[PDB]
Amino acid sequence: KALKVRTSATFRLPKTLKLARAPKYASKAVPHYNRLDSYKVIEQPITSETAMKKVEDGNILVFQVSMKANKYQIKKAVKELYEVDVLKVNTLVRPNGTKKAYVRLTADYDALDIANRIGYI
Amino acid sequence: GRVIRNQRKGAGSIFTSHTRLRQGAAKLRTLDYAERHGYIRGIVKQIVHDSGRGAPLAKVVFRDPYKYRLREEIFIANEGVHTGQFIYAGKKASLNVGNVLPLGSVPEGTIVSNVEEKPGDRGALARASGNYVIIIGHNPDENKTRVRLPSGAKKVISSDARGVIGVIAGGGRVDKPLLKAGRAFHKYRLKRNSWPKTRGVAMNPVDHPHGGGNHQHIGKASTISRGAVSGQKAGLIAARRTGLLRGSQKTQ
Amino acid sequence: YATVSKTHKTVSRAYGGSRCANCVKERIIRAFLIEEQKIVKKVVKEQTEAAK
Amino acid sequence: NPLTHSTPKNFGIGQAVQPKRNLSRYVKWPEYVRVQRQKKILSIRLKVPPTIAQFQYTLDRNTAAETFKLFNKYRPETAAEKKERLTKEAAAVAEGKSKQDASPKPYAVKYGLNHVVALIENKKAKLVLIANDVDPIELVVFLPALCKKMGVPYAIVKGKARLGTLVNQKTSAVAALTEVRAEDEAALAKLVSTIDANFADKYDEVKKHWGGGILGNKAQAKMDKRAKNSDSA
RNA sequence: UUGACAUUGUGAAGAGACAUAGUUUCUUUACUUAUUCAAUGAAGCGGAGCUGGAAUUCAUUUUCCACGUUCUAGCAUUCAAGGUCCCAUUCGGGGCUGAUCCGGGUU
RNA sequence: GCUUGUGACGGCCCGUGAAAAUCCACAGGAAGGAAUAGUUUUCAUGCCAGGUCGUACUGAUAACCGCAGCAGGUCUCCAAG
RNA sequence: GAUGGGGAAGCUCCGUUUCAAAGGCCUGAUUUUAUGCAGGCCACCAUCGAAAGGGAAUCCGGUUAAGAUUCCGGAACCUGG
Ligand SMILES: [Mg+2]
Ligand SMILES: [Mg+2]
Ligand SMILES: [Mg+2]
Ligand SMILES: [Mg+2]
Ligand SMILES: [Mg+2]
Ligand SMILES: [Mg+2]
Ligand SMILES: [Mg+2]
Ligand SMILES: [Mg+2]
Ligand SMILES: [Mg+2]
Ligand SMILES: [Mg+2]
Ligand SMILES: [Mg+2]
Ligand SMILES: [Mg+2]
Ligand SMILES: [Mg+2]
Ligand SMILES: [Mg+2]
Ligand SMILES: [Mg+2]
Ligand SMILES: [Mg+2]
Ligand SMILES: [Mg+2]
Ligand SMILES: [Mg+2]
Ligand SMILES: [Mg+2]
Ligand SMILES: [Mg+2]
Ligand SMILES: [Mg+2]
Ligand SMILES: [Mg+2]
Ligand SMILES: [Mg+2]
Ligand SMILES: [Mg+2]
Ligand SMILES: [Mg+2]
Ligand SMILES: [Mg+2]
Ligand SMILES: [Mg+2]
Ligand SMILES: [Mg+2]
Ligand SMILES: [Mg+2]
Ligand SMILES: [Mg+2]
Ligand SMILES: [Mg+2]
Ligand SMILES: [Mg+2]
Ligand SMILES: [Mg+2]
Ligand SMILES: [Mg+2]
Ligand SMILES: [Mg+2]
Ligand SMILES: [Mg+2]
Repeated sequence: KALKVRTSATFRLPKTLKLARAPKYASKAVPHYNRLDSYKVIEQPITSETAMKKVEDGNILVFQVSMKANKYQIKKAVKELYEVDVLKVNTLVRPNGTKKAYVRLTADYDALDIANRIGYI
Repeated sequence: GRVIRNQRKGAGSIFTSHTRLRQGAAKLRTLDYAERHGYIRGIVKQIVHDSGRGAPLAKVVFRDPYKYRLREEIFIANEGVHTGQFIYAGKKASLNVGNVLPLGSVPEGTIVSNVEEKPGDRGALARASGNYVIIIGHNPDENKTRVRLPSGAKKVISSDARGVIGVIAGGGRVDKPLLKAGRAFHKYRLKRNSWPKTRGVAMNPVDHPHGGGNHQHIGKASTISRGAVSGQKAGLIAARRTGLLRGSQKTQ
Repeated sequence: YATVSKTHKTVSRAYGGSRCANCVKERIIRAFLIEEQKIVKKVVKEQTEAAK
Repeated sequence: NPLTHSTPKNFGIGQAVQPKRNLSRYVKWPEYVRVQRQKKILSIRLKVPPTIAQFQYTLDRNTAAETFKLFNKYRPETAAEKKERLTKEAAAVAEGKSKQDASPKPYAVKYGLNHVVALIENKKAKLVLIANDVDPIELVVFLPALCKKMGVPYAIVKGKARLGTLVNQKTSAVAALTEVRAEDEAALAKLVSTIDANFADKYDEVKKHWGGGILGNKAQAKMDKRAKNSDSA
């Protein structure tokens, strides 16, 4: 017989079989529990008097919130821990390195009403 | 003492060349199959100014013999070449301004530009505005061809070494006075940081062989041997004669 | 241009949004004439090939 | 014929993209490929000295094929076959009280370089096969010279691997017979004779002949053509 | 920078001694695998052959060159259309040829 | 009128005065697609989502640098009669 | 400024597409079944580097002790699905 027939003069690395990992032992013994559940996302109410106003006037709950949490995780956490529906979530880093979430509830909920059925006032 | 100006240039730091604007290196085509058996046609699609270059470039597109695609090359424009013009490159091609033929295929006294020193090196000799070379002989059993370069020197190279028929354009450039320091200023501005030039004889000793003394003066012969050593070669290096040149120059 | 309907990116004619009309008059005339001379050129050296 | 059409393309410089062709002669091979090719070239451009040049002369396909044919009747035990034999003798020897001679005298090929060498020195081989590869050639270059001296008929044979096959190792470097069943003495004496004629006899003359000094063919043509016309006007 | 030694190998003519057999030393001019320099998405290298055809045949071919592109600022891509052989004829799809052989030395 | 923007021009150059992401178009026509029913989301309308960090104030004869609430230094836009 | 490399006793120096086997896309094949192979292209060789360069898209009114082209209100627009 005889030879191959390459019409390209560039020789490339043969596309060769890639096996997937089948360990002889488990990477880390026990997976870590959820590192950011809702009780870690939303830390306290903020009950500053100018916050207490957004509640009365703006249908808005202010929370000190985990620095590690994003608008997604803040929104879900409120929704879960409070029954409440969220319209949008504004956030900001305070000047003491902690996060403030301005949470607007939809028109069906009275945030003031929530506020005292959660406790503060 | 210190390290003199002409030693500092080699590190290249502030002395590398101001290049942002240049069109791209100028070369003949890669000496492929077409060009060394037949000839291949192109169009000059543009002739264009290159930053800090005397002569204009000429953008010439060709078909890729092997792939469906246009491959554009950068030439130095020989005088008279023009947009639209058809350019032919190959052994078996025709002796006209603009084309590129191997020094073997053109009669003596032909006048060519941008010629190769070894075939394939995509052009080395005679590229400065106004310059060209003349084929002054052939030796076919050996296929050397003998040229005279702009300098006066006469080399011999492969009759395969390619050249382009004509002279390089924008000649005459240096006949007109720069007039003011500003015009040189912008001149070297797009070349390299070599201007202006402090006379070493205006320097202090730390600085330069010529520095110091209570009147300015070189103090010793400014004709320096080839065997000198860096820090020493300033002046007339390896000068085999010196003084005002009288009588027709012109190598025989 | 990716927020605008195709009619804003062409005129009808071949090479619409890309070449200047007067220039396609040219492509066409030259294409024609050069394809035709290609006929004139063959039969001229076709005849050559039996009269030399 | 119908609305179908002849349109021959013209692939002749400055027109029609060149077609796909076989560029195999051109491809930019990996270094490792480039290197083992060039080693083979280099060894042939040089003048190779006789005591290596004596290899390359490898036993012929015919004589050889029938040397493996005899030899393959003398494979060594397999693992099973040696498990098999032991029980057969752990049984009998311990109780039936056989003198560790509830086993037939083994006849197999002799292998392992240092083994084969001492066999030869001690004049017991009757047919050494040396393999023609073996990259530190030194392991083996002295084997002809040695077999000539011990008056031991030998043969340089293609297949360092194929000597491995006949002994159940991936390669084997040498292979030798020393014993043989009476029913094969004949076969051997024939082989020993042919083989002695292509090697052991030719030895001293092989010893005077350098090898290589062999041009590539772009250079050969440059010489057949140059040394055709230059003399024959 | 200059010499020597080492990298350092292969021919050939020429000078040099046992003192006008060829082991050996250098000069020279050949070789290319060491070493060196360029080049390219290592693409068309070397050799042979088809045909053309100058040639003048001193038996018959001894050769030597040729051996797809030049009025034009178009167009040139889908392993190529054509031709030819397959599968069991679907719809798709494959070989060859088109594109001559040989050597795997990218030049 | 003044500031700024912009257009068609004109002067200058041995100075002829960046790149890339990204976007669109055309040449091409592989392929796909209907009448007992296909093709169309570069036309309209419709539904969902859009994270992370910065965002106060000073910017100077007191928030900057000159040991300082220093007659110094420190880049810029808007500009009435 | 990493990387195959080449220097260097070595901390490290050189090279940046560099004498490197340098990679990933559209779907078809799947209707054991989830993604192995079946075409084919593309050979581009990292990456960092601009809060004045390039760049998808928001405005007016109102509001605070202190925020606002960011909130409230109304009215839009871009990108992806
Ligand atoms: Mg209310
Ligand atoms: Mg924010
Ligand atoms: Mg010093
Ligand atoms: Mg530079
Ligand atoms: Mg300066
Ligand atoms: Mg001066
Ligand atoms: Mg001066
Ligand atoms: Mg002074
Ligand atoms: Mg001094
Ligand atoms: Mg001096
Ligand atoms: Mg002085
Ligand atoms: Mg003076
Ligand atoms: Mg339109
Ligand atoms: Mg169309
Ligand atoms: Mg057996
Ligand atoms: Mg020397
Ligand atoms: Mg090449
Ligand atoms: Mg202004
Ligand atoms: Mg201009
Ligand atoms: Mg457009
Ligand atoms: Mg298909
Ligand atoms: Mg739409
Ligand atoms: Mg502000
Ligand atoms: Mg102040
Ligand atoms: Mg201080
Ligand atoms: Mg001050
Ligand atoms: Mg580095
Ligand atoms: Mg970056
Ligand atoms: Mg920026
Ligand atoms: Mg910017
Ligand atoms: Mg406002
Ligand atoms: Mg407020
Ligand atoms: Mg404010
Ligand atoms: Mg709003
Ligand atoms: Mg609205
Ligand atoms: Mg959309």
